[PDB]
Amino acid sequence: SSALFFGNAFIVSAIPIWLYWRIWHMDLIQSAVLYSVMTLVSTYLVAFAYKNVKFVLKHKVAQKREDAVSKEVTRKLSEADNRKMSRKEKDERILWKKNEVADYEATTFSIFYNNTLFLVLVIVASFFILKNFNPTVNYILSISASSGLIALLSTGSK
Amino acid sequence: SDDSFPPEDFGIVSGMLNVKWDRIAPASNVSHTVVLRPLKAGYFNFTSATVTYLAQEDGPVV
Repeated sequence: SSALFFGNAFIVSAIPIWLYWRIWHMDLIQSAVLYSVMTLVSTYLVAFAYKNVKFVLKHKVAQKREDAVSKEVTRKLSEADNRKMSRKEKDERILWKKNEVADYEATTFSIFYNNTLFLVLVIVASFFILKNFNPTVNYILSISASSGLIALLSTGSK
Repeated sequence: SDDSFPPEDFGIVSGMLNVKWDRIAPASNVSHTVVLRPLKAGYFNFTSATVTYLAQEDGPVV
């Protein structure tokens, strides 16, 4: 799970580089290091944001899965095995599997929410703020601001 | 004459275009379809296109 989270964070932080790869194509032999370092720092910040958001939303997700918990209760109990089962282990196993699926769905939702928020302000920034500043500096600052806001929306400790 | 053209984003067909025609006739013209061949995607500027006339009546460049 840690490895897949690592890879997902890196790929979602690198896909902006994927769309910025051939769109301008300025000195790749020298801009590759800049792209790598920005991707790494964005990956770290977005991973911190993902951890914070999943931790804060797990409280709601606990009761969000209650209907599915009861649905699995129905099947785990509607059997002659449940007539002479442990009568408690069933609850433990269904809680474990529902927690696992809840964590998976919550992480997916958070990752894609941050990804969707990533490509909202960057386009308008590159379209407008280039009037007075260098386009490359504008793209760099837009990416930095997007990463910072993605990190800050997690905790929100204003 | 293609004096004021962006060399980085647009390339001229016949190098530095310097076309002399000296003809006023419905028969034909040498070339008025300048094919600027771009190299890569980006921001392109339509700077200008130099069109001068060495009027045989006077002689100095217009």
